[PDB]
Amino acid sequence: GAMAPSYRVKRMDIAKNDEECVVNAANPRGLPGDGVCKAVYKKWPESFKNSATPVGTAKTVMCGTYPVIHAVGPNFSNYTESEGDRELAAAYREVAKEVTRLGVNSVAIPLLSTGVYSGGKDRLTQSLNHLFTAMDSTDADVVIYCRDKEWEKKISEAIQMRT
Ligand SMILES: [Cl-]
Ligand SMILES: [Cl-]
Ligand SMILES: [Cl-]
Repeated sequence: GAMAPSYRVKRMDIAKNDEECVVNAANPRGLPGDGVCKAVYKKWPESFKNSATPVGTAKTVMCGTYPVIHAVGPNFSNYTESEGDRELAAAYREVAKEVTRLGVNSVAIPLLSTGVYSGGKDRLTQSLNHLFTAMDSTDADVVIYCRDKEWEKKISEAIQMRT
């Protein structure tokens, strides 16, 4: 475990993280994809061997000894708000199980279903609150990665509000 488990947020490419493992915002088919998924494919392509997994699940594949946790959030273009909310919560619950099983002291994590799976909505708060619900009982240092300057400020505010 981390000596004083924390949350932090950085605005940068998750492929350059300083943590002991990474969460990919994966598609269910293990394809290179776009956005976070394509950056993860360029950095850790070996981790996409048999990485296909259903919506609401996470599947870990090692790139050398570095764990890539492929977490499949729902595409809100296809899911109802209700069913999508359930699957997005479930994906983060499976990430917490994997992070615990791996015994890492730190994890780099993107906000699932906030990009091309958002069905054109702002889901910062929805996705971040499901991240917290899952990860609060873990003792890993969690570092959240984002690319937008206003999202960095809002994520940082939400972290500091609880402290
Ligand atoms: Cl960067
Ligand atoms: Cl997405
Ligand atoms: Cl972002």
